[PDB]
Amino acid sequence: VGMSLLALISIFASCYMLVAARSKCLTPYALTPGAAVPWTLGILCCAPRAHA
Amino acid sequence: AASHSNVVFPDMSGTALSWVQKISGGLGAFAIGAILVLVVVTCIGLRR
Repeated sequence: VGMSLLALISIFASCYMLVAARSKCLTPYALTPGAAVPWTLGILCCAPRAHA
Repeated sequence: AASHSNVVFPDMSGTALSWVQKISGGLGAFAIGAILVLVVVTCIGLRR
C-alpha cells in the first residue's frame, strides 16, 4: 500500500505540473487577438482545437 | 496404431507459415506506409 500510494502521488504531481507548464506557456496568447502558431499548437495541445 | 498424439498444425517458422508471414508482413507494411501518408497529408491540411 505504501509503495502504491507513493507511485500515485508521483504520477499525479507530475501530470499536474505538466498541465501547469502548459497553461503558463500558453497564457499570453489568450490575452491578444492573435494566432496560435500551429508549430506551438501541434507540440502543445490546447482546448481550442480549431477556433483561434 | 499411432505413437503420436495427432497434432498436425505446423510451426510458425515452418515453410507454409513462413510464407504466410512474409506475405502478411508485406501487406501490413503497405498499409502502414499508406496510413503515414494520409496522416502527413491531413496534418498539413489541418495546419493551414
